[PDB]
Amino acid sequence: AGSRLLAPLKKPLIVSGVLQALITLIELAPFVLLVELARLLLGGAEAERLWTLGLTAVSLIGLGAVLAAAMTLWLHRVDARFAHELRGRLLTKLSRLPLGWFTRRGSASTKQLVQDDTLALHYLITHAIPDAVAAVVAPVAVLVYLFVADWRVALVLFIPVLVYLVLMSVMTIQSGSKIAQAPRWAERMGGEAGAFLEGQPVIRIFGGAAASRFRRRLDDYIDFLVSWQRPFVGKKTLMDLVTRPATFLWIILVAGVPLVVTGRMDPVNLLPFLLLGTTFGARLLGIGYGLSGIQTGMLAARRIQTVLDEPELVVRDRTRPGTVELDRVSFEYRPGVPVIRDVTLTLRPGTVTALVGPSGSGKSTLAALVARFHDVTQGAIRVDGRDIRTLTADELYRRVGFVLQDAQLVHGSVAENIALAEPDAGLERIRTAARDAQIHDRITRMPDGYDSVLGAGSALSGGERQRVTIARAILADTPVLVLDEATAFADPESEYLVQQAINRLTRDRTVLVIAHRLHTITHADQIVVLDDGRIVEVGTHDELLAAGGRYRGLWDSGR
Amino acid sequence: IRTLLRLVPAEKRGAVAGYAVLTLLSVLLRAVGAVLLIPLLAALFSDTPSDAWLWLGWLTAVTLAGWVTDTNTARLGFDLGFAVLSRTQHDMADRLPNVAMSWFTPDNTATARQAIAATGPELAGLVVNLLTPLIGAALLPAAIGVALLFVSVPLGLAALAGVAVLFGALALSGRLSRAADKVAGETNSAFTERIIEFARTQQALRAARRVEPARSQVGSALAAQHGAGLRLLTMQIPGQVLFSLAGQVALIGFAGMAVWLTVRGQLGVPEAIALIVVLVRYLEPFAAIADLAPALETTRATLNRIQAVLDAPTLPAGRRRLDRTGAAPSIEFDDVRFSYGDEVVLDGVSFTLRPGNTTAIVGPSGSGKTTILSLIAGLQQPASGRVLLDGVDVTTLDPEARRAAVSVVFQHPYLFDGTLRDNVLVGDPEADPDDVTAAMRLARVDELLDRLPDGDATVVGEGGTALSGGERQRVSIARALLKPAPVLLVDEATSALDNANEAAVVDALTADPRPRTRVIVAHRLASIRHADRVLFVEAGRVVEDGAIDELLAAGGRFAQFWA
Ligand SMILES: [Mg+2]
Ligand SMILES: [Mg+2]
Ligand SMILES: [Zn+2]
Repeated sequence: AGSRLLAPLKKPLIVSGVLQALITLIELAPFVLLVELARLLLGGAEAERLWTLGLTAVSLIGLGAVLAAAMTLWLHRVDARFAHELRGRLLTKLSRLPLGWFTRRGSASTKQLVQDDTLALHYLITHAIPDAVAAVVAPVAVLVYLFVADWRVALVLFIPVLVYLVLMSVMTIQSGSKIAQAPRWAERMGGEAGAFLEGQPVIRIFGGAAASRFRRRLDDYIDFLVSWQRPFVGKKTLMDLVTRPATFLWIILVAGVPLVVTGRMDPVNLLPFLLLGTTFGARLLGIGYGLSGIQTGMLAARRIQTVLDEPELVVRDRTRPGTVELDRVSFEYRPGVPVIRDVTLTLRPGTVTALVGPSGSGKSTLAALVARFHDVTQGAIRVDGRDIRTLTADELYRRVGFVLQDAQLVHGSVAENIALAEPDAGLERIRTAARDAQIHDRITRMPDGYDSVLGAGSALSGGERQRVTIARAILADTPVLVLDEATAFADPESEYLVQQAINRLTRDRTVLVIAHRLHTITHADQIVVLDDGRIVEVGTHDELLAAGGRYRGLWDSGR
Repeated sequence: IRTLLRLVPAEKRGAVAGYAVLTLLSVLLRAVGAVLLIPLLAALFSDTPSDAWLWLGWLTAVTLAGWVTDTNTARLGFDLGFAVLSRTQHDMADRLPNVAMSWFTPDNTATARQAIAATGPELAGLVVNLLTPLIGAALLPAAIGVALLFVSVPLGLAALAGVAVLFGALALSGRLSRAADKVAGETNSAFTERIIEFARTQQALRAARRVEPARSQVGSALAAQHGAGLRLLTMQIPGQVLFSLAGQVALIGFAGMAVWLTVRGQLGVPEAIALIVVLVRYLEPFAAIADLAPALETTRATLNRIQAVLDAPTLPAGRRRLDRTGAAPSIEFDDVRFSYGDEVVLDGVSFTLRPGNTTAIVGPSGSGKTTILSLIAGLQQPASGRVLLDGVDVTTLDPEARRAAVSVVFQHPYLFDGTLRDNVLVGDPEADPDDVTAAMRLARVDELLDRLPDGDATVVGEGGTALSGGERQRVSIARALLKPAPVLLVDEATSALDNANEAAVVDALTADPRPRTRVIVAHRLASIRHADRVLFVEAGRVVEDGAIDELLAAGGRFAQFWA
């Protein structure tokens, strides 16, 4: 799963392995020269030899630092470039997934996936292979050297190594489950935090801070972190003590001093252990702290590739104008939970189709299926005779504009929000679209004018931001329009004026109107009553009233 | 380190003092253990190696003391890190509902989000992961230098002069990468907010065709974030080079003086060999500081965000309470004025609403009638004037009694991710099942239960996105009617309901048994049948008021409004 994602970094990661092997051998070479320098320095060698060894040792230290710095610079750039490409792939993937994926997952979990999962790959793909190769090469090279020097004092170095390995294994075993539970806990707390900040007026009125679910789950998450981190940090510092250079220096002397005091060793031969033996502990600590990073990186790779393996809205090769044509459409958000049932409905150019009915019947889903935010479970939807599943997002949305139930405004200027469908539209087109939607006057009252930003906290009134979205759809100016409960939050005077503007623009266009204000849709050429996900009756306003059906019931209740 | 001490709880300052004492003691023991080698090799290489047992016996004691204090320092560092984590997060959680509503700008909303999102393990283990190794690395070569003054005074001077360049490099490394790190943090935060917008506004972006990265706002945020990230990597190279050169300069100073003393004969030959090991122990912190310095910059940015949230201006309050045990209070605006930013929303609105009667508010769009309901509920507060509940100003009311006295049906009915019954129980979690069933019945939510497959356990999405607009609206109505508050503000509670459900909910709003002052905002004349009074809020002014039939006969703005 992870390897299929990280395959493009095959050659950087292999090159990182070999370069670290050479670099960590180069980093160990100075202390080999210093041992040679110390031995000749006790032997009273000529000053030329001492200066040559000393100067070379300092130069090789500089070379090692330069090469290590150049490596981590290059390897971090490679990781940064891969993450940008991977995030670009995820954004392109999410641009064509079914829209139920977002609804059941949430925006918080999407935030973890795009940004924090790709960031969790860091230690795996830039630090893991160097740290592992260093901990394999340098301790082996040092211990081989010291076993050549003296086996008695080289054997005691297995004591801190064995204790470190035991601590490393039990640490990873103990924290393995928690590292797997961690990403979902972060998703949950991300969800709670987003709801806490977005749903602030509900928190202020209903229960305040203490009664909020966020504080309950915040305590639960911190309790999880404490249980995860206390034994983990406890083991993590015991390893730090075991592999510290001071620990190696002490245990070397404990094993060496009783020998040297006796006639069993020459103190000249303790020099390698003091100089080489203390240095390879810090490199063991690398993977000692990095196993958790590798575990997190592998799990993040699995989540990322799982989403990149997710099924998406394909664009088939199967391959009147202005017509929309639903042909025995059926749809279910959850399998076994139908919401549309055998609906047949043809929208023709130069007509207005009013899709009314009880709340929760399925009207907004049927508008969504015309948008192809989801795929029908049965039947087909055809635009200009071309099935929407054979149309790319470009071709499909060239032909059908939308005003959605929720007035979702993106963070940006008002001209950007109106020009969302066509950012390169001239300002004069934007002002005419706003005048039609009866929102240009309010925009001129704003401080900055059209450039004023509509982020949350600098928002507009409910009816006003709805009129902005109506202005957006008018600017798109598609052959087909779908007015999913426009004028819901508008007053009767604004509602009448925007409807007049819409009825002026869309005389040679296909219009689908979803309205609970039944008095606004009496002019429709066809009034479709959608109840329980199935069309219960069809006709004009006068015909439906005379029929005494469901529409008569809704009409009478409206008085 | 000043920002951390500001965030420390006053309870935990005693542990911070103890932690600081042990951290210094640990560093002294590390340096003394390193410098005890110099006597040790002097004795071991002499003609009487039995003298080395003294220094080995002392080195062992310093080493064990190093182990014990370092485990204790880790323990105290862990407790300090989580204690700060729990207390700051609880302070932010309690403060944010009290922060002024105007504070939540898109930038401030982002900052509050990342501050809460910092609850993860990176901040919890901040003390053990960052402060403890930093203080160890920064103070170790100084402690080695002070220890080496005993072995040789000018040798200790050379060691401490190396520490001067160490702190010099540490100071300059921060300034070199400060601007790039700030830009990188800003672009990352923008990328986070655009991802959230991308996942939330997905339908509108898809229809508007701004969803592809080449065309989307999030794609531009990703490109800018990548560019800023590479700049940060490039601008960290001066810091890495500076620490490396500082390490080499300290190596030259320490080694040069050691060789000078060795050649001059004032310092022994085996001791000069021991100084190689002490020099390596002396130069290890020069690399550790380089590794830790970038984490400091990120931590400073994180704690700036946490303190910024804790610096937010809480809404004014008091300790006044209503005398009534939830009996209906009168509501009146005493010449209220209110303005978002610089635009006047309300200009001297004045009215008095009777205790038990229902009042309707109507008028053109953008008039300011949700603002009137928000002011009555205390979500906002007037710029000037005073809003009274039963003769008591709301600004002086106890925040507990202030929110307990009002229940609201919001214009946009947000719902929390969870079951349907959880969202209804938010109104009053201690309510009886009999009361909950009555509340859901009144809001026509029983129709949802007998039509949805899971019933009241139907999981709602983020917001109310897994429910129809009318369905989440009825759930909000059920939530509000459940609460026993004596003031019920109905802000377009039937905007997204069909005529049948709209009629049923409208009857239920008046059929609710307990007495309340009911303020209803509506754009449907059939939704204000039961109102005893009307207020035509236009352009921030109550242009007229009276009864429905009275205003209709008068032929004023009301008759034209419902033509
Ligand atoms: Mg809908
Ligand atoms: Mg409103
Ligand atoms: Zn890194």
